[PDB]
Amino acid sequence: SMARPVSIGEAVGIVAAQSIGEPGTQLTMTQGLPRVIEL
Amino acid sequence: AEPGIDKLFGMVDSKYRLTVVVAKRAQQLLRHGFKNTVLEPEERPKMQTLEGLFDDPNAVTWAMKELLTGRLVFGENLVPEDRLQKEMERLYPV
Amino acid sequence: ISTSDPVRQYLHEIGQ
Amino acid sequence: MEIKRFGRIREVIPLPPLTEIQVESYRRALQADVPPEKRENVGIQAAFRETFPIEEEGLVLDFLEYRLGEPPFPQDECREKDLTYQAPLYARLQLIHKDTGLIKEDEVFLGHIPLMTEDGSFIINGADRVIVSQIHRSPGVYFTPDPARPGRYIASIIPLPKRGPWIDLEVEPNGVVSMKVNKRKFPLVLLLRVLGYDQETLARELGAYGELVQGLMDESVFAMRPEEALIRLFTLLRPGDPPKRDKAVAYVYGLIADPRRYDLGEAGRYKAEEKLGIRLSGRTLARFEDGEFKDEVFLPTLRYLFALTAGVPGHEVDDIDHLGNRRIRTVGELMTDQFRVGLARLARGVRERMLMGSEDSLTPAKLVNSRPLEAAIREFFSRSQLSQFKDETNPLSSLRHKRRISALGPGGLTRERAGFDVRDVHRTHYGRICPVETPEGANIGLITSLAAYARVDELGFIRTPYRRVVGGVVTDEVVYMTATEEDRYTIAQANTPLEGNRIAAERVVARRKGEPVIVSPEEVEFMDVSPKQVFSVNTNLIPFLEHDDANRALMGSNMQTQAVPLIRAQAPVVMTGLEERVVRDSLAALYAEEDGEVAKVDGNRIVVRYEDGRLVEYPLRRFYRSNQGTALDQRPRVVVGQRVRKGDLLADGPASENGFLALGQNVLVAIMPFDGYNFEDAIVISEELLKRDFYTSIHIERYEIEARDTKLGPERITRDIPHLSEAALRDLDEEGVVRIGAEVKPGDILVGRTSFKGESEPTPEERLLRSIFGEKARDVKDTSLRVPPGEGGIVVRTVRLRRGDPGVELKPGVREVVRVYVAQKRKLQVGDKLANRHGNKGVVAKILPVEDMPHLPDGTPVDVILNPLGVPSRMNLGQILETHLGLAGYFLGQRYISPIFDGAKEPEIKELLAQAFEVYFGKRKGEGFGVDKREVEVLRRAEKLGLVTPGKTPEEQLKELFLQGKVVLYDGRTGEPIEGPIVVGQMFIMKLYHMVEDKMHARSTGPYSLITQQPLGGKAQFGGQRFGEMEVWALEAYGAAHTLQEMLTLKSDDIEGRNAAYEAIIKGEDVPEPSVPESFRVLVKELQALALDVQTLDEKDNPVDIFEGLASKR
Amino acid sequence: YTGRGLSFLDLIQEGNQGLIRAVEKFEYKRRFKFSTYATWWIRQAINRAIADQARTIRIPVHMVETINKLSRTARQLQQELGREPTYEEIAEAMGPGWDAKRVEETLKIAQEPVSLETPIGDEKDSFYGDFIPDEHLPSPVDAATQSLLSEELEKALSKLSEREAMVLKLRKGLIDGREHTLEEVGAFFGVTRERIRQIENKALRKLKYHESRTRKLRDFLD
Amino acid sequence: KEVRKVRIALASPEKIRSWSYGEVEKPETINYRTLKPERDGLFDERIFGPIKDYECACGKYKRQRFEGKVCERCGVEVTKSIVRRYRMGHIELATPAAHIWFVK
Amino acid sequence: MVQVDGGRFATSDLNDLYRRLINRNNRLKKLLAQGAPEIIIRNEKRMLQEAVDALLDNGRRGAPVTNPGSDRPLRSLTDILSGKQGRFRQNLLGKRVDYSGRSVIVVGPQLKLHQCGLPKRMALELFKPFLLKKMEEKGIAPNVKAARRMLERQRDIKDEVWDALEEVIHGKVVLLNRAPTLHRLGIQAFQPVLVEGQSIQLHPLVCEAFNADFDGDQMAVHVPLSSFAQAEARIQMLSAHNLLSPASGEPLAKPSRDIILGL
Amino acid sequence: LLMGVTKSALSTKSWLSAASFQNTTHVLTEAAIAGKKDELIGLKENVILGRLIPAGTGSDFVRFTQVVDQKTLKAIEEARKEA
DNA sequence: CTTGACAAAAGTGTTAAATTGTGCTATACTGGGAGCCGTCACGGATGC
DNA sequence: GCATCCGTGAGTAGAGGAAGCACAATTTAACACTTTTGTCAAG
Ligand SMILES: [Mg+2]
Ligand SMILES: [Mg+2]
Ligand SMILES: [Zn+2]
Repeated sequence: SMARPVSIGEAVGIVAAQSIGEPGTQLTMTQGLPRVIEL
Repeated sequence: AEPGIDKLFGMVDSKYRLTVVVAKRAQQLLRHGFKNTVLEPEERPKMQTLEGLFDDPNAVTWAMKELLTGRLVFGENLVPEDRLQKEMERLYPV
Repeated sequence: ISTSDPVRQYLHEIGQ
Repeated sequence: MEIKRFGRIREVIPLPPLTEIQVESYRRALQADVPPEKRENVGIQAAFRETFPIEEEGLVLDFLEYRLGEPPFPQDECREKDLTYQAPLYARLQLIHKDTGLIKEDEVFLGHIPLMTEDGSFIINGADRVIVSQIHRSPGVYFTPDPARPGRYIASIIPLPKRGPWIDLEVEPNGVVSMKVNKRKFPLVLLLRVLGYDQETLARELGAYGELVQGLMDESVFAMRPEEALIRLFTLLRPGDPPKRDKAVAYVYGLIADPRRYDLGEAGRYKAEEKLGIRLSGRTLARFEDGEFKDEVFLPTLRYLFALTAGVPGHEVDDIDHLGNRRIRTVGELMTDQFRVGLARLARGVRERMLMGSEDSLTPAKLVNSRPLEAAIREFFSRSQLSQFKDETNPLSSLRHKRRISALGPGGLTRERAGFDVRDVHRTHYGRICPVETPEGANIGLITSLAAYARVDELGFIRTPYRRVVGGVVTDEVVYMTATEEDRYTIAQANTPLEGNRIAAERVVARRKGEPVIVSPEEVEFMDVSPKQVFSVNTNLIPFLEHDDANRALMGSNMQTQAVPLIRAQAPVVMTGLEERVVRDSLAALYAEEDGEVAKVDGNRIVVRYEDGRLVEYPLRRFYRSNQGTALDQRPRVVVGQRVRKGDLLADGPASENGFLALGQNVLVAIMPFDGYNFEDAIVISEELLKRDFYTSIHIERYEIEARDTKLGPERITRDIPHLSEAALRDLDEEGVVRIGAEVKPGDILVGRTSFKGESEPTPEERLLRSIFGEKARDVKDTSLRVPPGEGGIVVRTVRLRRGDPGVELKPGVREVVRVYVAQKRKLQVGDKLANRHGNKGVVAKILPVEDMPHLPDGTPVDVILNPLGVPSRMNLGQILETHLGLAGYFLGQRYISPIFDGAKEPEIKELLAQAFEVYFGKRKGEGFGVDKREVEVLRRAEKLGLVTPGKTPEEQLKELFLQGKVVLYDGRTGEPIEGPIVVGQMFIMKLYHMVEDKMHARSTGPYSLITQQPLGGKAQFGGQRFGEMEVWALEAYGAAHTLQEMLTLKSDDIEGRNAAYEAIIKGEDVPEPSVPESFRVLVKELQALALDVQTLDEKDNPVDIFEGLASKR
Repeated sequence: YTGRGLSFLDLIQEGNQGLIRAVEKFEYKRRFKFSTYATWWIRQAINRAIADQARTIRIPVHMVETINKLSRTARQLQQELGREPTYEEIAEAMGPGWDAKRVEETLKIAQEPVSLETPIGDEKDSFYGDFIPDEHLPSPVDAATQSLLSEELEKALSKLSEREAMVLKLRKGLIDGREHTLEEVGAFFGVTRERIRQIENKALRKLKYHESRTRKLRDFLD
Repeated sequence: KEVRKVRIALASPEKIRSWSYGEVEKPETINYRTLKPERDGLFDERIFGPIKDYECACGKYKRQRFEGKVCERCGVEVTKSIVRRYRMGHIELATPAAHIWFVK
Repeated sequence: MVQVDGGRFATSDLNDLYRRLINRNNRLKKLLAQGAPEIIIRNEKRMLQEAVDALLDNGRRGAPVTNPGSDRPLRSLTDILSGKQGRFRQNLLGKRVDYSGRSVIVVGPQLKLHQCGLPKRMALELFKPFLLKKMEEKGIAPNVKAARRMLERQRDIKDEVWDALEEVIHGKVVLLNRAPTLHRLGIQAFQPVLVEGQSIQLHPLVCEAFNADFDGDQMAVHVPLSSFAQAEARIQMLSAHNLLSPASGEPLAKPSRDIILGL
Repeated sequence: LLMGVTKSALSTKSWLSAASFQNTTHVLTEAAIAGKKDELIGLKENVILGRLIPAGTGSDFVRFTQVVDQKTLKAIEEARKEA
């Protein structure tokens, strides 16, 4: 979000989960969202 | 965006340290009634009121502008907490 | 009789 | 304003009564008008003949006839007094002493049967309600293939819901056919023996297929007598019960042979006979006669199963989603089912009451306790899933709700356990269920709407009309036929050209079992009546439907229900032809019964002198509040002395103009971006709409208060409220209620009420306060009803019901109840939601003055500005064609009727635009005005874009733009023209029920929860906004640790924190550091109630008391 | 006896207690079979258990039998009159000593409490507990104005004399929490009963004069 | 001191009886007429605390002066009413009963 | 067991579960004292065991326990602490908050990237404790209680109350929220601008991050209170400070449908 | 060893986070018997207790930062080092 | 201001009375009533 | 392997929401009656 080295103390785990799960509604749905879920 | 936000972020190693310094400075300003400010009378933030131009009551705005000047020293274990509060009370009665 | 049915279990017990 | 009608298809039959699904079904169930001795064995008459006679096994309680009396109160009285519009039910029963041989007859009061209003709805507890028809799997015998093992089929026998167990016949791999009842599998060989079947009988009938019969020839139990085989079967089904012949025969009889417990149903019996090719004597799996079991359906079911597995040509599997296999339970069947269940409970109570207490001197009145019957009926009409609050925002809203089909409800599917197959459009929905109309989201495909021409038959199967085609000519003979019957014919399309009645096209587009095919005129056997039968009433109101994507046509039809009535509502310029029929069948307007003359016209009533001479006075519903708060009023449309014919309109109903459905306004629409105020579906409107009172609606809000009895004393509804000035009590009359006609704002008192204060000594500071001022504390406190924030208007009605009033059944402890009706006239404002019939919706984001809106060269400003970017992604091109047709009709002063899929085409729209240009620009030439300089510039830019042919005169180029629906549009701010021609026309826009006035809410502090001490939820309760898990995740990702902590503790449930934070803020200080939430304290105590020692520790593992020493025993 | 508030097994166990009592009091000298006499005790036990354990808010037997009798009379009138009877008709049929008020009070008493977890609507996300505010704990506004009143009262009492402020804070119970009496206040300062009510009145009068001059305390009176 | 760790563990019968301020011996909740909680019931003031701050059941002590005191006439401790959210009781089972969590 | 707005009583399902356990426990004590036979005692002990199980976890073993007169299972301790409607997910991981509002959103093109259109009536209620202090500071009201009483009635609010309101919100920011909050930019800090009306004005450039169009969306407004909360919102959560997507690093507040078309 | 997100989250060292996710009966049963102690390391546990989450401004790296101006800092240092 | 009165609010028994808890009823009666498939589908753990 | 059991399935908002009696035992309201408090003079 800033194009600079990550600041110490950022909850990157929550950001990681939100980043992956945000476009989930855009998946086509072994292909699409079910493929992601099993992976 | 907040004025001088790029300069504010570059003065700290972590963006959350900047927020802590600004928030702590704002309460120091609020606790002593803005009498411990490092801003000269021509540098005090102002707001436009119907009566006229008056001092900004938002201490966060004051704290951000004070940090831009560079007259504030921030860091860890600068002074003891109890010694800091008592000395500020003595120099700035409230 | 039925372990999961207490009423049927009681009726079996009194039937002895 | 003449109406030009497009279309070439000649509809041979009109639309059936749109509410006949609700009205005719309930009439058949009640049968209140047919004489008792001519009543057929259907409806609640079938319920009486089924449960009765009740036999003690020598007392017999026989049923002879029933009748329904007049309702105790009229419909208006029930609504005003919160009553149920119902009719008392009396049954004529006779008690037969089989010992003595004496009959005593009397009429017993079985309770109250709720009555259906003429429009097709019910008044339950003073509220209008609609019973939604339910779709489910039709009962009968079905043969589905086994998915686990290919080439195998399973026989399923389904009775009526809650009328017997499902019967599963499956060929096991071992070869023996198994039967599953109540999750218990057992060999069908045993039960087949129980019904008197030998070894040679089975081989003589089922032995002509192959190895299948050999699996049904187990001789170990064939020689076994039916009696012990019945006992052996009885032990298998329920193990543990002592084996007794009398108990065993009763259980088997009750399982498959008892009409009172097992009911295949009229639809189920008909399907079983039609599928298996047999003739059921009754509606049960077996008949129990002469002390022995005789087979009805197991052998024909098993015969079909064996033949289907063998592979004979005449046997096929059944599609359970096929609409011939799915039936509709209307209000009549649902009410009868609940009536039958309640009657069974009454029958059980009678049976157990007639076995004790003065056996000789018993009367049918004493034995019959009618409370279980009334309770079951009351439960169905109040707390059923299919008994829904009537949606009456506008007459179309109520009309749709009655024609809705729901797969949910008691006995149907589940909202979350429903797969894609039950939610999908089957091929048999063509002409019977609308494909596009459905609630998008979690209810998509589960709630559907009946088609316009579709009707439900006696058995519950939806039928659709088709025109008989013989020898290539299309006749006027219309056949209503079900999906299973429809699959046997080649049905053409309604758009096939006809030269009179003979089919002219050599290649006819037809359907064979739902598949599109191309056939010759001589291969056509049936034809569609019209394109309107495929869609519902709501979808049929969308002009140019063929140019709209289905996903957006779904939104357009659904939003037509949400349109509010307007005080100046106008029928759309472009219509489809159902606008008159929707109003006529909604019973919202008033029509003349026969030819006559109007004697008296008034805003309150109309008196018409009919030809026969009788004077009929029709009271007019005026400013009535609907279930959604909208004002439903009827405005007279006749004058004194006017001659009216039969069916002539007398008074418009809500949202109707001269008998035509008017859900919105016809406004001049310009399709162009405007300074970002059109951004992302936002809508720009002119201030001229507000000046002439367009999109202005009247909404009525109801406020209720009750004066209760309390231990300390009775609450008094009075004008004398303690500690209030005269300004607060200015609008209250001497009775304490606000006067009618007073304007009320938030915080204003609607009715003054005082309640006795609970006995409690005051705080010492208050005692000193009263001591200083010398004021004695009173015994009553202000508990009056005030206007909630964001509400108000004009008090138009005050309803005061007092204890003991005739028909007012106030709850115990309530002396009186006062209802205040506050009506406000809402104008269109920023944030209000506008929409059209083509799925284009948006909120008004800007209201511009008349001098800022773009205007035509003649000086006419546009009313609404639409963003063109919303068209390409949604693919709803019908609004563009409506805009083009509206532009042509705006300057020609005419309206149009373009039926869906057969209406105005572009050549017909363009020929109208050519005439509209001759009055648009030809008038300018007559006035002595040439071509504008600004117009010349736009034409120069337009010819660079290829919109006009180069080399033509400016007038000819302007005509070319006009034929495309585009005009030279000027900017009201700069005066310079828009650099390109803009599509400007007249479009019908509706104002939806969703308004920002009823959705804005804010709260600083308010009511808190009981256990968790967290703020409540909802605007009505003045609650806070739910900060759920995802919101907490957002703060965690941002790193806002202190912002999150405040919301978790300071602003939600930190009782010490929130009290100190509010106190600190009002003192001008910063809020203090928060503490442990009360919810965590609740969690700890609830964990301790589970015998779990949850202890909060410190850095040194020592216990830390978070309860402040209030939970530690000394 | 099923469907009257107690489960089937609860009815059996209560009847078992009656059966045990029947055995203790049974006499075989009368030549009557056991089932004839045991049926009384078993039915008595089941009915008493229903009258004592079928309601969350327990109602005595005498009032329960009154409620049951009231329901029976209402049903008989309802089936005879073809409509729900009014309180006057129910009271008249009940007998002497019964009026519409007593019938209404008994019906109000016979109201079972409603569960806090009963859902409303098809959506299983709303219950009664979500719509019932907590009116016991003071609101943040109520706690604030109480603190505002306390700080303004202690400031107003400063203008008083050292003893006069003490007397009012002691006579109005601002110190120990409880209101004291003139004799009790007298023991604190060694002063007689009569003198204190005069200095208490005089101190009260001075506060009235100060408030009338400043009006910084009227708003808290509501 | 600040909370740093949260420990969950089994509660012994001795510990459960240590949490409880009194045994609930009757299923009565409140008096149906006076609406006051019944003695020894699920809402007994003698076990879980007073309904209102600094006031016993019998109405003899009604102020904060007698804080931390138990009235001899009624048995209700004169303290804050918020203790009714934090004070637990216990039921002495005639026979032991297994905890369903550690079974199913 | 609380009396409600009227006169009737409302009680939780735990009281019913507790009552049955006490009724069965007391009856077992009586049965044991009477020397009842083993079958009666065994049945009572089994019923006592089931009563404990229903209280701790209803429906886990056997048929769920239902209130007579209805088929709804009683809510046990396990049901209270578990599920989407349990204590954790409904009251601990998420809560309802004070100083929170909600209204329909409309597009504001004249707003800056860090600004939002907050209605006056919403801001009056949201910033009420701050407003009451400000009115006390000026001559609008004598004290806080008089100020609050003045704001109770709409017709009793003078024109100087609004003037104090803008002084209150000067520099402060509010959090705009649209559900579902799929990513972290579903909540953003904006500087409120008092506007006439009832709808929130949303900047066009933040629509994509919020996934918010103007066909009838609604948003939640939250007011951070202290200096720590204001500093976090103004520095970290400000809309003009979050311009790049944390998922990919590409710009998230960028020109959109009408802006791209015009350029 | 490889496990899914559900199994990995349910087998975490903190019972408070695991109980609030899924298998509340199972997680609490195992934690109570084992006498598990939650050190409150992640974000969910602090949210449940209403504490300051150990991320962002609540992280130990930046939480203890002190701000002071020239005049007070010199006054504190001068009045202390003078001894 | 201490002293002596006086009218009224409050604490203290006393008792007829509503109000509540307990016991008992003797022809003989002796193992329940309700339900019932678009049963929801898919992993995952444990048993055997 | 193969059954069997068990837990899971987006987020805000809205509007709509059938015994009866006798008799002893334990509260409870009414009634006096006596302190016990508030009060009002002697100058
Ligand atoms: Mg929807
Ligand atoms: Mg949207
Ligand atoms: Zn006491």
